[PDB]
Amino acid sequence: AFIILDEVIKVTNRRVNAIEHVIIPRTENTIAYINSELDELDREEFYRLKK
Amino acid sequence: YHSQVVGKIGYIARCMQTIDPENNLKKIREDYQDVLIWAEKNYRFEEILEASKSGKCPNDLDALSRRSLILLELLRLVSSISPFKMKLDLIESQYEKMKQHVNLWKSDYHVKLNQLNQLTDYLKNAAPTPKNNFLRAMTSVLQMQIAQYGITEDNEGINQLFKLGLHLLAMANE
Amino acid sequence: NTVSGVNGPLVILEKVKFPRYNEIVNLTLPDGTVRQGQVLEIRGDRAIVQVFEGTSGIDVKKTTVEFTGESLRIPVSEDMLGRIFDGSGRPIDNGPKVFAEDYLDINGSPINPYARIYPEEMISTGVSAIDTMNSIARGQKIPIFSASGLPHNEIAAQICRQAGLVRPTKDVHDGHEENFSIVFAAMGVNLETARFFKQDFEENGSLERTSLFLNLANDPTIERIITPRLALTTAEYLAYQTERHVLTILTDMSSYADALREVSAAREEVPGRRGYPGYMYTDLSTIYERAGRVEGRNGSITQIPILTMPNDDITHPIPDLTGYITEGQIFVDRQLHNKGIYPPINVLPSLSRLMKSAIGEGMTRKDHGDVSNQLYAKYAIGKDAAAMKAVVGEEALSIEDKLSLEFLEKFEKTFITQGAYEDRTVFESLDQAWSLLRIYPKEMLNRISPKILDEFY
Amino acid sequence: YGAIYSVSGPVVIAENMIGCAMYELVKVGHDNLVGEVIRIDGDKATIQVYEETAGLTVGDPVLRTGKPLSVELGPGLMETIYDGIQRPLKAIKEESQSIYIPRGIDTPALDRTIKWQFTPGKFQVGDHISGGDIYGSVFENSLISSHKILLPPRSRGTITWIAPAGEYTLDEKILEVEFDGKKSDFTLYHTWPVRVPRPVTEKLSADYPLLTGQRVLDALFPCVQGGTTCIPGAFGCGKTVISQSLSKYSNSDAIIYVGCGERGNEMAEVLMEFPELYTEMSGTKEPIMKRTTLVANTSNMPVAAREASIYTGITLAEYFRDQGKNVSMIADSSSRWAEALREISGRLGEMPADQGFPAYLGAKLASFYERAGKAVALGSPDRTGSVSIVAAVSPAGGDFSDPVTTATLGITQVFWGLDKKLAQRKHFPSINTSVSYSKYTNVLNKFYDSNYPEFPVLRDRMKEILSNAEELEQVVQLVGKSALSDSDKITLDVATLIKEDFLQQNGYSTYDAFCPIWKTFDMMRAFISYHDEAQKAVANGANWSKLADSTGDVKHAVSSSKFFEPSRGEKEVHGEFEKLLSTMQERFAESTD
Amino acid sequence: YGAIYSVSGPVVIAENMIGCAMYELVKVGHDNLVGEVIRIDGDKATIQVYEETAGLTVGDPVLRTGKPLSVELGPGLMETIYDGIQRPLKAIKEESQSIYIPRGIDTPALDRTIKWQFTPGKFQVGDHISGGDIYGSVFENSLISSHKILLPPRSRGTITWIAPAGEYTLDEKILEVEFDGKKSDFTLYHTWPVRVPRPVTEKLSADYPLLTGQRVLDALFPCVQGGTTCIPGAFGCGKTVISQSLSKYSNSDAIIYVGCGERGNEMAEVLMEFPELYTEMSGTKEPIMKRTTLVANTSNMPVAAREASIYTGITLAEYFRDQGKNVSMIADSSSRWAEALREISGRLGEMPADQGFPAYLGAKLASFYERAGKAVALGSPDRTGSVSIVAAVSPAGGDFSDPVTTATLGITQVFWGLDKKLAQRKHFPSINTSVSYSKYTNVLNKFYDSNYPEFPVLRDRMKEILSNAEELEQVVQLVGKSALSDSDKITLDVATLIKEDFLQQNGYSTYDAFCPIWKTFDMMRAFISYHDEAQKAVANGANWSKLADSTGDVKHAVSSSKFFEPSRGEKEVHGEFEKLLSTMQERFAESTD
Repeated sequence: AFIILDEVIKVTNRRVNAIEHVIIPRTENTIAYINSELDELDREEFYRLKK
Repeated sequence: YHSQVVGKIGYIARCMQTIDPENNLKKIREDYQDVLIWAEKNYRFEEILEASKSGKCPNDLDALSRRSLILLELLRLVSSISPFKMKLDLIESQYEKMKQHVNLWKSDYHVKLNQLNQLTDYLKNAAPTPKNNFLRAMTSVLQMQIAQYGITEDNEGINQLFKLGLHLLAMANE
Repeated sequence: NTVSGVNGPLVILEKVKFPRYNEIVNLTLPDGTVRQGQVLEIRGDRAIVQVFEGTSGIDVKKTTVEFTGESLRIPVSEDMLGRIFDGSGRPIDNGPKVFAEDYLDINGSPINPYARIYPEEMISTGVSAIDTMNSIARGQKIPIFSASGLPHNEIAAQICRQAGLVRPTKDVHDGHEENFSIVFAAMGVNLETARFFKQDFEENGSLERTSLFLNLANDPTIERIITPRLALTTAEYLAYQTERHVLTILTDMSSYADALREVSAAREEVPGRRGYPGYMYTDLSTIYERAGRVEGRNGSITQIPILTMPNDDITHPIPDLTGYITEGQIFVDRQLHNKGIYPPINVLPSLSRLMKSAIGEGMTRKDHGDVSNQLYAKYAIGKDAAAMKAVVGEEALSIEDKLSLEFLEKFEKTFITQGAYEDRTVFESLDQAWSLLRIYPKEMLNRISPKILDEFY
Repeated sequence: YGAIYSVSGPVVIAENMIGCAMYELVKVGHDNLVGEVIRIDGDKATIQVYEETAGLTVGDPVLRTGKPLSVELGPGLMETIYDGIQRPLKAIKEESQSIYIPRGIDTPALDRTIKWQFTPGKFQVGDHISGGDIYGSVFENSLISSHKILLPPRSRGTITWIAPAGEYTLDEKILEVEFDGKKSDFTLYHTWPVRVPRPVTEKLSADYPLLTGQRVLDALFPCVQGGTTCIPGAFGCGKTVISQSLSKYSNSDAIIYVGCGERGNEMAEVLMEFPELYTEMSGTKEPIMKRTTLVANTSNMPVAAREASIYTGITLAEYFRDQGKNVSMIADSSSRWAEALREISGRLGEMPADQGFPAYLGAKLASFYERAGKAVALGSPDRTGSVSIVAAVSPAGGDFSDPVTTATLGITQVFWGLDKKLAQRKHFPSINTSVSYSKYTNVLNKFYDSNYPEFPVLRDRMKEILSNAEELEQVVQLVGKSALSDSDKITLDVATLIKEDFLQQNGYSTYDAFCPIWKTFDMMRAFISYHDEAQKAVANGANWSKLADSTGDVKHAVSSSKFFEPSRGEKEVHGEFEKLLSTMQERFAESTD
Repeated sequence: YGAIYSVSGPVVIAENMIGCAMYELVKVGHDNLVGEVIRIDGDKATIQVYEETAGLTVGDPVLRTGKPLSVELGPGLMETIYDGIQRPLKAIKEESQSIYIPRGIDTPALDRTIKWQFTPGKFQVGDHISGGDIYGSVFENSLISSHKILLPPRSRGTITWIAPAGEYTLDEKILEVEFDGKKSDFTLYHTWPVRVPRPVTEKLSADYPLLTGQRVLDALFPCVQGGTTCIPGAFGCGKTVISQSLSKYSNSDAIIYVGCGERGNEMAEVLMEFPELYTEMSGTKEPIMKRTTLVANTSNMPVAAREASIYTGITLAEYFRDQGKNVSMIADSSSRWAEALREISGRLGEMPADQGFPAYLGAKLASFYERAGKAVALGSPDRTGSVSIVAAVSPAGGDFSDPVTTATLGITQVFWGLDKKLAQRKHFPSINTSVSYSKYTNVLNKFYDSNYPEFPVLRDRMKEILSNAEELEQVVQLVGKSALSDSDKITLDVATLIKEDFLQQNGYSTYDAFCPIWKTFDMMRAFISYHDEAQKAVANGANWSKLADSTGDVKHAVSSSKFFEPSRGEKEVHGEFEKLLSTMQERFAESTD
């Protein structure tokens, strides 16, 4: 049981560190540029219609 | 542009005349003859602006502020030493020593003059406590020793009197 | 005539279109202030001019018009070196006049000295990380890409202070054949940073051979935008007229782009992506066009501008258009500066345009491009192996990733580790990189020739 | 002057412009509403109305004020609360009995019932005058005078009328200037526009530190007086605690508080908390309220006061820096001013920008941070002054990639973060080793080391113990609790006592607000000598608990050294650290054996 | 002549126009500035001038040319540098003493100061002539004619006068055509509009192979003569080595390089590098400069030469393809042309589109790619010609979802992407099956497989292993090397060497710039044979590290056989690649036992 838990903990810490290290930044960095592009695309059609 | 040069020349002549009314400072007044020449005769703003526009007089803001800082520090040091008086040779040696220093804004002379001015300003509107009387006597002895020994000498009595006046000024009513 | 209207920094006047385009106009108001500007638009019985003095306080039926008769041009002369001036072309010390002798237009180059030969003369600056990883040439425009919270002014002041001392030893190496000159252009910078750059310029000895333009955020954007065209026109006029290598540093690009974005919303021009103006390629193309060799085979115009991100994103049009329009880029990492590395020059996305045609014979070696490409590929594979070793672990990784992981750790604190006043030649960077590069076998090293790789590992 | 052509929404359109500039403020109609001409299209001018336009019809006259939109600078600014538009809050509290200004206010920006004594300067008749010279002095404080009577900008000539000493009002004139005939009348107060900065003789590099009283703030990353500092706000993370603790615990002669987009509770708490607490400079008769200036605008007031609050605070800080005193400008926040400028830009009909903000927000934010700083006084009299711009940066629009926080963070060279857990932990500020940074620590260590510092050696050693303990906490959590050595427990134990003694401050006594540089310099040397003696004692053979129990009152006295008075050695040096160094050197031999 | 009513920026308004149009070019002012009438408003026509407006007074005369802007087609195109507006850049170096003309440069489009060798073709006196027929030739190539004299389109008749062999000038007429009377005199130079496509008899499908000079590009997905290729990538993807390799190692009779938004240093380096390179087909002195045509532009150059650079280069490529020679068009880049069209749309005041680009970028981009291609040459001879258009693109908005990259990539039939992960490793270009696609690879593999090919299985196996290498690297990077088998580790080991040797195509010498099909087929066959031998040795009993470390210099010699020019073996297949199969087959037998 000690040899099983010592083998399982190294996989669990590497999986949690890999997923927690790889999770947030691509979705946040893509979502910020998508929100800015949606804001500029929403602003240009109002600027042309106002012009 | 021209208003800072004309106001700096007239303020330098008025500060030099207000600093010494006897006109016994030939060493300090010898270097300021080019600025006192325009104030000792008929000279309008158009003549000073026209002469300063062609580079016929001082027009640098850094050189005018640095040259005016020595007269402002000498007038503030001579004015903060009241009611005591200083000698003309000691004021000329203090102005010559302050003029030959590279730092005239970060030195301990302006901090000591501001420290004596804080004790004089605190003593000019002090309450009816004994700390204003003891701080007034210690500020009078520190002003007499500072006017007698000059600001260029770092005596232990002026530092102990300034430390005792600064420690007495930081006290409270309890 | 009189001012018909005013919207922001541009005022619409009722003047006739008899004057030519770019002519200077003087507005006389009864409040006791005179403002000078250039006509941005001309029409029949109407005109729009952008003034460089004053922002608000323009009367409608109380303003007057005056015909100067001269186009908007910065007078460049040989007497401008050795004095502090503003962005509009006025001295702040209240000293002498500009005394310009030649006329240079700010909108586009007036000579067009496009060199037909590529530069192969390596210009050194005193940095083993910058000159080693990116090959520099006479007139190669290489900008520095930074972000919010990064010391780009310290790297620009270190490049300006280090640029000027290697020219005497590099003059005998056949790397330079003319004098060195600096171009100081500041827009939207603090007074402490301008005094810090003036202390580095006075310490380096380039104060009497360079012109300084002081532009702050309290003046108009039209007067601040004219400073880079006047600095590039003075650097190109001095480099083309005097046959000397001049390095122009213009910071920041975001402050100059903010005036173009602020002078694009009030006009009839449609804005671009990310809230920026749609004509940024024309404004950036004028600054980017003045770069390369000059006529005569003895002068060049080198540009090293510092560009800071306005939002801290890699999807902006200023960094994408400026990085694609330039012939290279210098990447800055927040982890390298926060870790304690100085200078924080990133080598992962850093790449130069000329790597096999910018180094010659007499001042640089032939294996510097292969050692820089092998150090860049080993730095990228060592960065991916360091990320995989940080994520998964060194025990799960293979034995090939351990050599790149140790090579990235040794080269991260060995190659990019330098002082603030120490210089390093390009010849010592190959011998220093050859010792750190000998951590893998000869089969794994495939970014160089077999003769240079077998002669030196 | 002009005639009302049409009124649609909150903006008013007036035609018949025959010389009305786009920077002068005027009142439209007969209600005397606040407004200014933003733009002009032909004969019709566009003016933005920041007040209620109810009761306005077409065909009403527009009377100009006769000058640009600015604030009045004179005696009586201290011990008073006003808005950004220069509105009398005490006059509205006396007449209307409220804290909000009503619609159609046309009173002056300064009180005329409080008279001051005017004294003549060194200037006499016959000598020429100019802008910048000290023409006199007037009392503005409750006990002493700090408002120096100087010449205003854009004026020069000869003193044709010299007023004598005595008591006078702000409306009555005391000085007259003669230049090209009748130039204008001079009084105690003067007018200056908020869109133009105060000119000076020359600017200098700031190397003086801000006297605040923070031991961890002055020890870790000391923010000098005259530099740009940015702090990220969270609306309850500790932004008002740093301003309230910095206003009371600060020993500066001048203080300027700028409230642009606050909720109203923080302005009332900071306004009511000022006269109840005393200062550390020995002030009397409201020393905290007399030496500070209150400019508080709520989030329900007009946008003219919120947008002109930073220009009025920068103009008052520029006049206070030109007078010769040091003033600290604390603003909160820039997001309310950017949202107020974006509301006026969107309501006026101008072209928008990226993130919904205007295009002039970057130039106004760069000019606002570039306007402050340490400089010399204008004219011939050169005086020492400093202006510290400490503006908070809250989130706007629910994003973190906007150019407001990114432009203010990239433009500034000093940062001080605030955490919600740090404010609940009684930490002020809530940044230990990774939430704050400064680039001017080299000049501040050169000046503070220039006076009598020993902080230059222990400056990197103070942050190195916190970075070593913070780096060792992740290795202790992930690697294991038994993986650390004996030196890491002594370094983390020294960093816990140094962080608890220095960073742990909530104003428990009178010695936790004002802190001298000598006690903070000797406090880092005592912890550095205790950490070096603990590491050297543990390296010669010893236990961690045997070494801490061997120290005992030597390490326990350093944590309780802040409770003692600061006047231990002369008036500012702690005498317990000098004998505690020899006591720790004598205890180091007993700790090893 | 018209009168200039207003001039604001790059657009000028001229009234009293009765001959203006929508695409016709005219000259405004006395300096003869390059411009064209884009639109008209009432009696006045708006003309957008790409030249600098600094120095043009209002009220000058404007004379319309009466036709669109085009270029001259005749002898003198090769060995000369010009702009996109049909202007001589070589005359500016002699007269103006500058590379590019800044302003006021009125020079002829065709050189009329040099004489050329005029020789008669396959026509004689009395024979019928038509538009596009070979009426003459000029010796301007290595071993064949380059500038073939052809008749103008939409014309016919009989050759009445035929000039003999000898030297003649461009202004002198040596040809006379009689068709329904005296039609007109014929000379060497001819006129053709750039806004209209070149005429042809009929279009045909592209079925000829083209050498791009890249091992990964030709091995992954090779293009044909007449196809369209798009190359995305931030900061380029190696357009210098790919542009020089397409002109030097290309098997086309003519090469046309057009720079619409180049800085000028890369065009000068590629222009100066062409005279040092020798032709491999038995050429002469200056072989690469005689068969190469360069159109150089600047970053601050005129918009008429930048937007008209692709039209003049496509018209010159169609004119060279109409004679019967294969022409290759290398354009870099379309993002500067799309930004120049967006700047003209924003400056002209037209309605914008999504992503900040104009709506004419789709029709102009589809017409630019549709204007090139393979087809039958127009004329009585019926010769075969081809025009390969290769235009790279860059991200203007910072992402790969913009209308510029998606519009040019959607209309194109061949694609060659660039990966940032593979580009960071000093490998350009890097795409196997994720950013690269081609439909003509099936018909293109018939001829290369018809000679001696093995690429038909090694391309699908290398694309499958390269596509599976990213999926194995994603799970190996996310989870680790514990959830994968030995076959995925051997496939990733072969994909690492195949991606390292195939992706790296920059070249450090003269022998590392050309890439034949036999060397790439031998290297891919050796890598596929080593990958199959590793799987067979692993299936027969072995380790992965013992297989790769057991191979060692056997794979290192195959990876190192790219730094030498092919001059050994039969014609291009050296013995080092032939002995690598016997060495790998001998090592595969010892690796099993």
